[PDB]
Amino acid sequence: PFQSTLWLLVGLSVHVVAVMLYLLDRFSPTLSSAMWFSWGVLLNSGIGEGAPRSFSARILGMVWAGFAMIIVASYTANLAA
Amino acid sequence: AAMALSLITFISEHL
Repeated sequence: PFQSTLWLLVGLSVHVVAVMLYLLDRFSPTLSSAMWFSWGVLLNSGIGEGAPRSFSARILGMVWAGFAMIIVASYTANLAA
Repeated sequence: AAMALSLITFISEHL
């Protein structure tokens, strides 16, 4: 259902936000920790113990989960279609 | 829409 153009952006869209989350939480009253946090959500694997202590990452993490859920649900419909 | 969500709230946390 999804062409290779989509998979070109999937591998970078998840990665680009990883450094951003490390940027927001650190400079408020690392890279490896955030990398396992975002990718694990997409694959639904409980990897790593890193947690969004800062409130900014939590609200961004909240909407981020919804981005993964639509991908899985929609793709299942296409295959069944 | 969520990209700038943290940027707006980032300033508000300082004060």
